[PDB]
Amino acid sequence: LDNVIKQIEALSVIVNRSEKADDAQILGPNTYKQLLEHLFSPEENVYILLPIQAYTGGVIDRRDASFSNFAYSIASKLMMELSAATHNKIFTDYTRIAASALGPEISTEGMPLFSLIESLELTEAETSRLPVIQDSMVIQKSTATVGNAQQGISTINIKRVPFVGSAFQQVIDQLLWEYSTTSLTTKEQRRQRITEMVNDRRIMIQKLTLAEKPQVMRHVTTEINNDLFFKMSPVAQLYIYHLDRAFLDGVGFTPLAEKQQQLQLQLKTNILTANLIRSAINGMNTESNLEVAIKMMQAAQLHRASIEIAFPMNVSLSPEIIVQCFIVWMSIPEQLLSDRSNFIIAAVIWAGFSADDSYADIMRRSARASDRQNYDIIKAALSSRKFKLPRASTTLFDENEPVVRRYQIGRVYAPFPVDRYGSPVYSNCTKVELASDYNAEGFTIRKDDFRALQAVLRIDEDRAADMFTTLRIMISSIPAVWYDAEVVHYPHTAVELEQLAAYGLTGAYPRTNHSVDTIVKTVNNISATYSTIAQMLSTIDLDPTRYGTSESIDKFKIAWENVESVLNMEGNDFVKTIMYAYEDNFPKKDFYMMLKQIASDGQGAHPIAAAIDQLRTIVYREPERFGYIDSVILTHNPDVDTAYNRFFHLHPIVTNQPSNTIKNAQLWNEMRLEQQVEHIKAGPVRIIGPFHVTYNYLSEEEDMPATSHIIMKDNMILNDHLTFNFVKRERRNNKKRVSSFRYKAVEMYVAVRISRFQLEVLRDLHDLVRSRTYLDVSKSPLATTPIRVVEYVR
Amino acid sequence: LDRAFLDGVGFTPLAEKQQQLQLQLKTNILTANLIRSAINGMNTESNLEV
Amino acid sequence: TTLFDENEPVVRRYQIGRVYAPFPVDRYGSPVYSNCTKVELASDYNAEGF
Amino acid sequence: DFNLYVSGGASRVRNIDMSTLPTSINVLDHFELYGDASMKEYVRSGEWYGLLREIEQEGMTVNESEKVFANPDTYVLNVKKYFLRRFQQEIASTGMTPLTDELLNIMFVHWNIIVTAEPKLQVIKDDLLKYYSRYGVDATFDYNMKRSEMTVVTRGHLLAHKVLECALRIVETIYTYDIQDETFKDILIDLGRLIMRDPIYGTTTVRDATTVMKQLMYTQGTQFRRIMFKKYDYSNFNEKLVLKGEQMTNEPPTLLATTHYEEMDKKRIDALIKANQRAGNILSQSSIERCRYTDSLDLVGDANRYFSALTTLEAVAGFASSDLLSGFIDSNESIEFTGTAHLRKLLYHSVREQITTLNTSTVPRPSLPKVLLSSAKDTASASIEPLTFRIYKTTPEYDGESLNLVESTVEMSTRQKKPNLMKAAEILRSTVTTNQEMIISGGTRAVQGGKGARAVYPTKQPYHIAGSLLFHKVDTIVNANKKYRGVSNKYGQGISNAIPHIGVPEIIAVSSDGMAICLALDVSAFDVAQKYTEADIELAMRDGFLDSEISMISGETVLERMNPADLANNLLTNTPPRYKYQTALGDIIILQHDNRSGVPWTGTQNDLVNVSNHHMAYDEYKKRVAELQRQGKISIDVNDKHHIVRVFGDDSTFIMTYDEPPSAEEVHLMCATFVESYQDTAGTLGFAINARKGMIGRYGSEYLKNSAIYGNIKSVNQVKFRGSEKSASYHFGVSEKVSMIRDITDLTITRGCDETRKWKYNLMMLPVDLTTRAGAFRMHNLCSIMTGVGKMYLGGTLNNKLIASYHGSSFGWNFDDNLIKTANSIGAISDSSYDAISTKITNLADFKDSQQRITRDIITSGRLPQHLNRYGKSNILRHILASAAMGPLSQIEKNVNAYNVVMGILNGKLEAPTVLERLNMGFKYVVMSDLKQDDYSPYSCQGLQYRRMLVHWGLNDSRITSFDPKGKLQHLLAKNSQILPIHFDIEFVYRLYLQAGTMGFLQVMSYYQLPDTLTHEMLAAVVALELQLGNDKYAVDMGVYSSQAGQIRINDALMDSIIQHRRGPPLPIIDRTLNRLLLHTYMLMFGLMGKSIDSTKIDPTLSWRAILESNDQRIAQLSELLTAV
Repeated sequence: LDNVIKQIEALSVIVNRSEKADDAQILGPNTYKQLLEHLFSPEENVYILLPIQAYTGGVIDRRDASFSNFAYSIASKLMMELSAATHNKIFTDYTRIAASALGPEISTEGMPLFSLIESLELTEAETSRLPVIQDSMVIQKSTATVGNAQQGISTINIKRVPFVGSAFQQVIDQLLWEYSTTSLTTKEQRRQRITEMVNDRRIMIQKLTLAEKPQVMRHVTTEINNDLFFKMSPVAQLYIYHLDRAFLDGVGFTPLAEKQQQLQLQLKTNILTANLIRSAINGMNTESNLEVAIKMMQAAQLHRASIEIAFPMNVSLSPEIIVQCFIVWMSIPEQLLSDRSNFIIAAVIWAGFSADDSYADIMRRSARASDRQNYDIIKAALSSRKFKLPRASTTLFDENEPVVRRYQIGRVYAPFPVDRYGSPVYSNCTKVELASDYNAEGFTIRKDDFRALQAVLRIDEDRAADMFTTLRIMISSIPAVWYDAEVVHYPHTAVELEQLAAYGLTGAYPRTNHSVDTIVKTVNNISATYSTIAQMLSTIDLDPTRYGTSESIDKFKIAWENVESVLNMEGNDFVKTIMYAYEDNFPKKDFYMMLKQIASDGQGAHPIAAAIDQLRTIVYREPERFGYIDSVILTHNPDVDTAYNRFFHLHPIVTNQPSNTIKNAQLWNEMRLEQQVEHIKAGPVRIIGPFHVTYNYLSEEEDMPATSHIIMKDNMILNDHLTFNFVKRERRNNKKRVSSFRYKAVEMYVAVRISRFQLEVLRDLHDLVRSRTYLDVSKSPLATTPIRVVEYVR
Repeated sequence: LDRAFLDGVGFTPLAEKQQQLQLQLKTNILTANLIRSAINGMNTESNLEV
Repeated sequence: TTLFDENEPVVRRYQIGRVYAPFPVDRYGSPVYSNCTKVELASDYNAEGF
Repeated sequence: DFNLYVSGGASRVRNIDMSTLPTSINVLDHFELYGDASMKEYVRSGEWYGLLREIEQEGMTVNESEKVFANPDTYVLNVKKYFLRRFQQEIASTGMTPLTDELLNIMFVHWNIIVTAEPKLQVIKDDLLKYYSRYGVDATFDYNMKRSEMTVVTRGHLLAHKVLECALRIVETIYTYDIQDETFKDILIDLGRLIMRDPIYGTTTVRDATTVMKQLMYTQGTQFRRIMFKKYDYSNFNEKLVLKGEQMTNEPPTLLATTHYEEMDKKRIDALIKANQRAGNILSQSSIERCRYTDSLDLVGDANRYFSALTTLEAVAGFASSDLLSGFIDSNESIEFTGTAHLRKLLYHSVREQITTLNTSTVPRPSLPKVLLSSAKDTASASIEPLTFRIYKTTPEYDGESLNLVESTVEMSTRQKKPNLMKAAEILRSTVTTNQEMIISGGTRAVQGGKGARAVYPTKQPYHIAGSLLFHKVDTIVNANKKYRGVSNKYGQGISNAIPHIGVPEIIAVSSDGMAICLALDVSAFDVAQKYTEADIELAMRDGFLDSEISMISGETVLERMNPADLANNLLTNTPPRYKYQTALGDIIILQHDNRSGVPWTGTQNDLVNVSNHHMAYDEYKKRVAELQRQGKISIDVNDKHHIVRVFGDDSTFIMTYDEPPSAEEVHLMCATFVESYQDTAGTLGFAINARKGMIGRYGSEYLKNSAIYGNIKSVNQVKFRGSEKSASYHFGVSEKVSMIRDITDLTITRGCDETRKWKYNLMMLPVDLTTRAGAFRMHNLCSIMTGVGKMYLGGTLNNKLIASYHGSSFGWNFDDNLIKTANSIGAISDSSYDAISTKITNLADFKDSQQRITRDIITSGRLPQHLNRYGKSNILRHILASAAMGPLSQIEKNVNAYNVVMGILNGKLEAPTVLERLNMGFKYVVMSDLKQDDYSPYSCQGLQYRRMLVHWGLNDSRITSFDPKGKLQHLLAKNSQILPIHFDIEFVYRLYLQAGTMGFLQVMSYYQLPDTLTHEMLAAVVALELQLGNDKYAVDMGVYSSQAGQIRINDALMDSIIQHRRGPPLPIIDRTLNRLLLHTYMLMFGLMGKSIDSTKIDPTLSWRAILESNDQRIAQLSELLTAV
């Protein structure tokens, strides 16, 4: 029942906040994690590495008991957990000993070799082999190549240090090393690419010291060039309009009173005599100058969004209409108006100077399809030796401001008829001579009134510096490829005649107080927020077959969810508002299709997409380490396989050939009592569905009788965890025969057993060492303080 | 049968439509744009029968 | 609008038929128009006085 | 630490004695604890204290809130001080005359005059005399004119004064209204004797009975005399109505309350018996028998006066109020939210859409320097915060010649709104407009009828300034005044309201036409009701200004350094401030979420919300009506075509038209359906509608205090100058008294009162009033003085000033006008007493802040400072500092002028002929014929002759063509914006003309960059204004209409036709507006006598002299230009 209103923040504040932090340029040191091993030995020269569960997650598919889904879920969740530990880190730190006048630098990276004496009960003969193992694990150095063709081809130095542990540990470490070091590069290549990208000699980049050249830095997967901005064209007009709206906070118009006073001094008529030109401009105000200035700038940038004037007349004319049309003709350049507007004002002008033609007939005969030719032939008639009315024009300015940016710029028209000198520019000639007066259904204009009108519409000649600084900051901050974008929202290019006339009479120009860096930062933010969604689509959704371009509109709600979620991530607010404001002209479907095309063209999906696929194979290979197994077997009077008795005194492992297997659980659970007894009477019965199994290894000193396999309450229901019990055979007691009493005295008539099991045995202690790779910070140190331009030297 | 099975109807209210119309068409007052005036006088409570 | 003959299989006893869509939208979300789209016209609506 | 909340029992103080049981000290525990029943025992309320104190001895936090509550000591108060304080903020007593003069003057010297006509009035004198004789002494009226304010001081009784007030207003009302029927003045006397005993609480007790009596008042009738008008197009707001004829009809009006007749009869009878039971046993059987007489009347003869007369008796006691705390407690309790979020979304979307369509426009927005000086002009009672470090009154004032003349100086500060334009330096620059639990002072107002206490929430200057800029473009279109089928039509905010025929034409028409019905539902406390939807409507207001605005948010907090869009984020952010007002036994603060009051947009918000829920109610009312139609009730073929909703702030109306008029019971069914639809669809979110509260029904519509039945307007009058509130009429000048003495009574006669008896009673105190005090110098003006202001006793209520003045040469009357001129015009010396800048300077950046483009530099446009320095572009603020402070020393300039007016009659001064009659204006060859002689007029309460005049010429229209120079130049000034300089208003033009004659006015303004034609036109308007009547601070400020003269069509449309066409050149405007005004006055007088003029020649032998004037006048204007002096 209570609400608190939230005050909105300015665009500049959001842009500044988005660049504050959360950037992937600077790395940091890291070290590998150790996984539990619990190794032991039954007798001489044999050592066992018992697999121990390393990740307790994973959850059973209750539908269809699909096997691929379970493994994919486990692998994906474990990967998302692992990738949160190496976010911006590379493995460099490790535990060495020394290198001093003794054998070279040796390593102690796995568990200490000293503890193996207690953990494995070595004898006096094998103890002598431990010092040579410790003294034989030297460190080897090598090199690797990183960087693609788009970036540079750098070389880095890597170590390869031995350690003691399990093979699964080694493969996990190798996978982590592969995943962590994608898209690496050196400073000495980043600098070269940057100076290549910035072709301006006035800007010079900080030179690198000799100790910083081989430093290692992380770069983006794919650079952002003009190609990404070129595919923005279907919606570029809205972005351009809003960018102009957000950075044009004021207008430098001269007040109307001074213009009235200047006109009064020029007119030769008496103060008491009434004249319509003087009395018409008095009904004007400059309060809509900012909007018209923004629209004029937009029309200057894009040559398709020409200004379309909306007039308040249908057939007849009025004294204000004529003078406003003349002001527009003599002040507003023709390159910023549509063909229809040019023809309309030209016809209004020509209706009075013509001997016989009128207004209504000159509009009723012509057709709007081919008005350009009519405008051209009328303009020629006004540039003959009988009539000479100058028409305001403009030219192209290529002035560029020095700033760091990634995209090319181009030429734009200027929103005023000036040519960098106070004198204005006209298409035909700078003279006003006419054969006769102006008359059209009354409203005569005297001969010299036009000459007086020309003398007041001149630019102040003083504000030129301010009149050009804004054009400077606007030319060199809008990508050139957007200049061919169409118009998607008509109201952004429609002004009324009175507003345009008032704008042209005072000679207003756009003005600004911001700098150039803010606008380019905003453009970079736009590009970043598009690239984020592009790679998300390319890594989650991109799929050719299976519901492509022909699917029910019902499915679109599912697809739009991810894009909507990404568009609300505290820093993408610029695009989100544009989307939710102009939905009706650019609906969601075409936006989604454009994003699909952008992602399909070319885009690095993610380092994790291949990582999960590579990890799924490891998940398939070793089930025990991930705490699951399939195809448990139920039987009574089982038998041992006599192939694992060498390692365990007694084990849940059997070798019976199954019969009449059950499809999956919850069918054996509810089948019936004394109906499943017939199944077990005929022989072993196998349950296929995967389970969440945990193993417990115990010595021959105690027991852990969990044994919750089968619960009898008017049925034979399977459990959900199925914990099993092993007993280790050790050198302390290996010639003793266990009576096999506690195993069966705690179980029931029906026994639950396991068909297959995996363990690794070793014959020599030398085989207990594996390898990992590092970064060798001594020769290729991690980088800090990324490349910057020089300014504030002190 | 159609009357007994089509229990309810789904429709956006007129306020939303007027809002979107003004957003899609920016016209200054004192110009007699009869599209706005005519639509501004409608009611939509007769939707089930239609 | 166009005909539409997609149905959910279910056991019945009588015949089934095709019905016109009272919705101007197609199955894939694109609007259906009889002659042409992107309304454009090179004149103004000149009624008697409106 | 404690405060008293009382509702219903004693919310208004009543007549109690300070000596029966004063009970010097009392324990408050005797009553009850409002919040919790369990925590009320006073013993536990003391043993808790004991235990907590013993714990505190060991050492404890002992939270003061919990500790001191348990102390039984705190519940102590003295009843006498409480009652005195309650009385001294509740009842106001300013009036115009002290009552001790009115008491004996109307009851012991002129009583024979009163009794000889109405004998029923002896009972009032009987009651008063017995009341004085029985107790005695306690009756007290010692007035304390300590500084300038009269404050009564109670002794024996608290409401003894109001008792006398009511006793005198009863005889005042009975005498002035010429009731010509029996048992009606009776029932008035019984109602009066009921309000006698309890003067304030009894007013509210009988308010129910009186309002429910006014509700029906005409149902059981036999003839009605329907008034017929031309068809009116409800759609176009600008449409006007013309009268066409009458017809007699027996059909009773089909209003509401026919369904709920018993529910209201029982309610009023219970109210009356409740009043009587505590009263002196006034034979309730007579009351119950007689109250049923009020609805057995008819709209013929002199029965129309009765409805107007009944309301006047309702406000017998004057300007009482109610406790503020109690009202702020209950008004925030009777509000329910329970409803759906869909309705909230509908409200939000409707408001946002409606703001967007209005903000986008081409109307210009005034700059900050202009808007600052517009705020001072507003002088909102909430906005005013005068502050002056020290304005030393070192004025040498002449003193009473009791024995010797004395000259003395005494300092005095403020006494007028001081804009703190000196502190504008800070306000224009650093000043953040955001609210964070700050505290501001709160003021209260009082109303007639004793309905309750109205609270005003003043806002700080930055908020008012910023707000005006944000809504200037919405407010202008809403108050277009001239709008034609525009989307704005819905809003009626812009109306004259001063007269009913022009201001609210639709209601009168809807009341006579039988093919339409009117829905005049009214709501409960609307401002408080929005406290649950403010978060949504304010949010809609905020984002409605984000679109349709080209500027974007940039986040600034300093005024003038912000975009139009920026203001919205900062201003419309909810979080209202806290308000501190003074009450009895303490001062309380509160926090109101809602539309607030002094907010720079309260009317816009109220009309936006009112027009929003109306659409949602109509939407579902249509569904309910369609449901009834499919079943057999309202029947088919009864379908409306056009429905129009008109909103003016809180109040609103609903008009629906039909092709076939539904029968009587159909109207009841549909009205009941609508009122049930609104109460659940548009009342589930706080609003509350009652069918018994508004004149819902057919054949009669009721707008704000103006209602019309069968084409007969039933205005409510209820204006009381004799007992006004927040005034110092007892210390006013003779000029202000004579201006107020003539116009309030004119309104009283216009809205229904006999011209003879009202003016007879007024004339019985003209000597007793208008007694100026001049230091042992007392005057007593007689009836002659009213001629000078422009009133003829033998004539009607018409401003016959000029015609009198021309003939005011032989028959006296040449003295009084000079007397009022010497009482007023010499204040021009006060105007000529300009105060220079001396003691302080400050940032003084203001002079740089306000500037206007110039032609004759700053050392030209008038070589001599005689008309140059006083209106200097550079001196703009120098001038307005003095031109904003006349009153604070004009009140004592009147006091010194009180010496001069006596000295005029002491010496040979005065008695000189005027200057107006020197100029010779007149006509020749006038054609004159009989008036129409028929009486059908929509204003049935007025006299017979005035009705005869109205039918002959018809209703006045357009309220502009008729000159009325008070408002003509104001309309011209309003239409002239965007070319005007910074400082301009009616006051400036009038004072400039008065100071500089007809030369300097044109001289100064012809160099201030304004075109000549319209300046000359409004100069003609202002000289017409100055010749229509004298100065009068009340008359020039705001302004007052001639009423009868504005409701009769004598505008320039037909006045041009009356004047015969001239052959010569077009006459100048300096004299055309004079001779046509003379013709207008002549037309208004002969008609009262019974004849009309249809032709008139200009007497061109006088017209040539008039065309000669400009010949040599334009020459003077241009010749002084020819020399660069």
